[PDB]
Amino acid sequence: KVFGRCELAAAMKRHGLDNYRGYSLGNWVCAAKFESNFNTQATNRNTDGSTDYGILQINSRWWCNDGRTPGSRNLCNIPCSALLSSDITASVNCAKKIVSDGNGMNAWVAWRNRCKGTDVQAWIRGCRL
Repeated sequence: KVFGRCELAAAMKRHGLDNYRGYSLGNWVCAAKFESNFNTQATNRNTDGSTDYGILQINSRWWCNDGRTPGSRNLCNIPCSALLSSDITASVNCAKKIVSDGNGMNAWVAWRNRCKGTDVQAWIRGCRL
């Protein structure tokens, strides 16, 4: 599924992301936009043997198990295929874990390079909450 901006904002809000660990909703929407272009099926296969999965491009070395990645930690305790669903629940739950495991949103390269320092509120502006 390819989400709309406001639709994804609403879904993320329903799942508790607004102000999760001090990160406003627009940060999360921005991260998804630049990680996956809102596409729940996005995959990026890396040359290091890992793969980035889903709307938030969560990597298979630390976070989910795909059975093919060296050094797998599976800290979200899920198969990576769960991150490719049309429902965002698994991706949100794992994203929460990523920040709970001592990272901030700097874990997402696209957030650090394309969202940090910007008017992230723009990503939710005009939307029904």
